[PDB]
Amino acid sequence: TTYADFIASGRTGRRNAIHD
Amino acid sequence: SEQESVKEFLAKAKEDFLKKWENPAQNTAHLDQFERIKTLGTGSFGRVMLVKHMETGNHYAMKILDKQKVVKLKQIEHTLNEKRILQAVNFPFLVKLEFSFKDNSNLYMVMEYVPGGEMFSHLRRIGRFSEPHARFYAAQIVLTFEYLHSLDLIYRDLKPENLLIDQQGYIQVTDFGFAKRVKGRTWTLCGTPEYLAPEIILSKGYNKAVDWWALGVLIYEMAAGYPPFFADQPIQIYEKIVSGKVRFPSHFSSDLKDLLRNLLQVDLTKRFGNLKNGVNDIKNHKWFATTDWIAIYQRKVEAPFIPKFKGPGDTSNFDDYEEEEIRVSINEKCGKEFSEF
Ligand SMILES: COc1ccc(O)c(C(=O)c2ccc(C(=O)N[C@@H]3CCCNC[C@H]3NC(=O)c3ccncc3)cc2)c1F
Repeated sequence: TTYADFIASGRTGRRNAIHD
Repeated sequence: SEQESVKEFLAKAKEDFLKKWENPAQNTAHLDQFERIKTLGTGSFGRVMLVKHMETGNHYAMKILDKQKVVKLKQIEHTLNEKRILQAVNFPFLVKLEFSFKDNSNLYMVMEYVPGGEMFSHLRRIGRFSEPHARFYAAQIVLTFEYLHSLDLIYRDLKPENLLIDQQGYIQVTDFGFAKRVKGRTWTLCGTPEYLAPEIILSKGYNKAVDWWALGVLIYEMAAGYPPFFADQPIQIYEKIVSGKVRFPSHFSSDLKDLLRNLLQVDLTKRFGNLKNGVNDIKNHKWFATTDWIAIYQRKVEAPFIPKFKGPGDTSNFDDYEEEEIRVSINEKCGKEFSEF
């Protein structure tokens, strides 16, 4: 399931912004 | 006439904002007026701490930024935007800046402490919000962007990490580090990968419409429990976003899917929020039909979720971070660069 793929992904924590 | 009543409120709001925009408050407190308790979050150049104002006993959240680091990464203008904008705005769903100052080493912003925690924490724990619960939050952002955009402000970093929940269960938008007052287009590649509009990724020069795209991403993530575009690395996220292909969970109501199809429109001439009707395309959409916009502004609507907290100073809705001693150098660092702060 997509939920399960999200949860096993590297991006379920706090997400940092990118900048120039 | 409801539409005219909003038009009147905005003109007044704009007059208030310009006075503060052109004459910003400076140096309205000092570090040793506050006792530093616990870190509530971090960012690239510093952190936000719970503090107690010693002479009033009030608690606040103080952002501390290290001047040298800001300068090293060339983020001076953006940090100057944060403070200048935050001190000038006044809206029920924006976090209030109470004080600011600097010393030899650091910049400081003292804001209202919003104890309910980050939306992000609750959303991750619960999994996803029901459409009525997501709608409740979405409505507050709609009005907030309606306010900000009338002031020629673009926010550019909407995500659950930046939406705090107050004691009444309403949103307070925080972290204005990429907010910018701009009448035309702008070009900085900035924001959070999952929330970036296609035109930002494509180095196209962009405007306010990037906030409406981001609202699309937010509502999806609230109602699905995951964002529309995700992968392990940013580059793969960017590819998905520019491709213009979104799949919706089977449980999304057809009204919700139709909204998102209009907000997550790669084509800027077709994107809700960027049409002649403006924000009214959004407020009049069927997914919001039960939304009473003025009751939301006034905060008379009952929050679907009210966070628990045992008194002031309670941090239990926040994650734990490692603490670091705040060192203040004996010599003034980067004085000219931050002279207006
Ligand atoms: C261009 O990059 C910039 C621009 C401006 C900035 O201020 C920064 C920062 O260095 C920075 C420092 C600390 C934070 C921070 O700690 N923010 C916390 C945690 C991150 C997610 N957003 C929520 C935020 N919490 C609050 O602002 C807050 C406010 C009131 N009550 C409780 C929490 C954010 C950005 C930055 F890195």
